[PDB]
Amino acid sequence: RWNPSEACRPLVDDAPIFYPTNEDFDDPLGYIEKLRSKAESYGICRIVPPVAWRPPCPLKEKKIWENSKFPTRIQFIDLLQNRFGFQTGPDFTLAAFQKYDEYFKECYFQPKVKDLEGEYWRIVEQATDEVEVYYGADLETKKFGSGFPKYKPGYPISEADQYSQCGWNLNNLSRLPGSVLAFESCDISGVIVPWLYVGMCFSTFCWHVEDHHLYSMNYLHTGDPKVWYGIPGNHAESFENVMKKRLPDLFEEQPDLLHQLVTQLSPRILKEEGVPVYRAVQRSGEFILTFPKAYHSGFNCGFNCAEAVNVAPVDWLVHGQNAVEGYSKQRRKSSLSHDKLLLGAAMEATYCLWELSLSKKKTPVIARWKRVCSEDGLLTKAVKKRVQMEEERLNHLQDGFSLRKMEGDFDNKRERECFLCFYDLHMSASSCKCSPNRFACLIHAKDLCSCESKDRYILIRHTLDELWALVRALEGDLDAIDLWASK
Amino acid sequence: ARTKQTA
Ligand SMILES: O=C(O)CNC(=O)C(=O)O
Ligand code: NI
Ligand SMILES: [Zn+2]
Ligand SMILES: [Zn+2]
Repeated sequence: RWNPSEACRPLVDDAPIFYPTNEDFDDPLGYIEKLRSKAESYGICRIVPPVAWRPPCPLKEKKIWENSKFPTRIQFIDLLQNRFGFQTGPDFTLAAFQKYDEYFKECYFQPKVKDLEGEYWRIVEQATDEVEVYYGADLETKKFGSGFPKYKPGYPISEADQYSQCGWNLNNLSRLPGSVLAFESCDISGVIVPWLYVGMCFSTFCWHVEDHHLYSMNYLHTGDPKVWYGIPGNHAESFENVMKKRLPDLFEEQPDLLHQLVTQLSPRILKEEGVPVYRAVQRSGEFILTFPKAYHSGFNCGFNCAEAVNVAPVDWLVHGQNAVEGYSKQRRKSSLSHDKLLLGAAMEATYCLWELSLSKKKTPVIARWKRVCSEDGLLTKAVKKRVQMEEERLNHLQDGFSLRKMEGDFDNKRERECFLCFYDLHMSASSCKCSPNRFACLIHAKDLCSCESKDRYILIRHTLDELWALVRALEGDLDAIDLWASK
Repeated sequence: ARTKQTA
């Protein structure tokens, strides 16, 4: 079935490879920050942990390895580009799936990374035969278990425990201080709680971008290499355009195709269309970091098991903004409450500034938060933009509307979204006497009803004065700092 | 419920 004489390996520039020191590795977010300036223009990068950093995989317990059942979905590789979704495949265990992968590669190739690459793209671009594989993707680790260890109180001290509390343990990365995802109380699946990816040969994850343009960290626990292709975030649009240009009929059929994660396009074609693509080979025991709005794709060289999770340093806050705004224009539903994260971050930073005002002891956390807030600070800039947006949106409301101050438990329990935008309304909501428990964003308050303003009101979580007070507090306004440290 | 995307 293999045909190496017709291989179509795409000759693509390598994504940068980093070799963090133990020092660097003690501070995940800091290290990611230093990485930013060096690899953000590449979209993705490969991170090799310091020597002998190899956390034990609990999935290798044969109690889980041979018994824990997980679902798979069927991928027709020859259909990924030229031609729709993935259909329900048979249940597997890690043992079973590894055995079938061995069987598959034995049948298909009777095999190094570039051979598998050339053959894969051979199948995708040109289509001799139907090739059908399975992927156990997007498996909940809270259901299945994590590839990382957890703390067990009653048992002897072990390196496993140290790994369990390590920051690069993907169960711990999302809510590290410096990541605004910490301010989301719900253990959002995939975004905050890591997801598992069990692979076989040719197993694909098609072109896509993280939800809310978040950072993505992917650890390969065990098995064969995972090949990655990444696009820089600042070329995202370009990429998209090329898709529209090179798969016209598929986009005539599905204008929302990109968000469906079932379409693959070769890096060769992308290079010939002027889109910068960068290659990375993730081997067992290594990390792959995806930057905000960095389109990425790739496949598996054989049986493996990966674990991915989102992370959101302060620098992400400007992208995460655009995203939700974009979502509003796409009228697509979100995965998280952005304003909750922004406001949460601002509140924590204000708390730290308040502590410094009391000449409290400066901790590393306090330092990290102070460092990103002042009239030059990224957090300050983000909050400032959001507040400006708020004031313009309110300014554009015609006079009539009443104000009711939103009670704090307004987003707890229930996600509240603009009926038209699906814009998250954690900060502001508009309504009328026509529609209790039915709201719009400040931009679409107009479109909610036909009623006159007498009946129109707006739930506000914070008055405009209070918001501007927050911006001033980040810039050192002690009174404002006192104000927001109380909330 | 609250979730990441799936193909
Ligand atoms: O590995 C996979 O199957 C897909 N991974 C991701 O999309 C990721 O880590 O962000
Ligand atoms: Ni991804
Ligand atoms: Zn709206
Ligand atoms: Zn009305």
